[PDB]
Amino acid sequence: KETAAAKFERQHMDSSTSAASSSNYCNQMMKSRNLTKDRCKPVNTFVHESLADVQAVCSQKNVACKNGQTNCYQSYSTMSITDCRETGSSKYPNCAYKTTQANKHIIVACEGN
Amino acid sequence: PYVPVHFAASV
Repeated sequence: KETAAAKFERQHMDSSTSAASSSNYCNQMMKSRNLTKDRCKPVNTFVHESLADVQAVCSQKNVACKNGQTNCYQSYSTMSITDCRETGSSKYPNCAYKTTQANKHIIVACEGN
Repeated sequence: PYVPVHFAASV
């Protein structure tokens, strides 16, 4: 019930697709991942890489986090990601999100979990 | 082990 590690997996992992397929991807995913349950989560990123590859970022480039903490890591390589963002025409419970597909280096915070 | 707990950024 929810460990920090399982929570990251639920909110950001989507290894079953190489990339967002349509404009409706964020709407279906935000929902099935239970991100629109209580409210509408405003912003969320989905990574389309294997779990192992995403876990491997924690052994990659050490960088400072936006808060000053230094447990952040940047992937050496670019990864397939999908940015999900609430539109201005979104309202609980009719959550609407704009899907933006991209290939970027991801930055994650890691914990010896 | 040492695993991702938060998605900070992209690029």
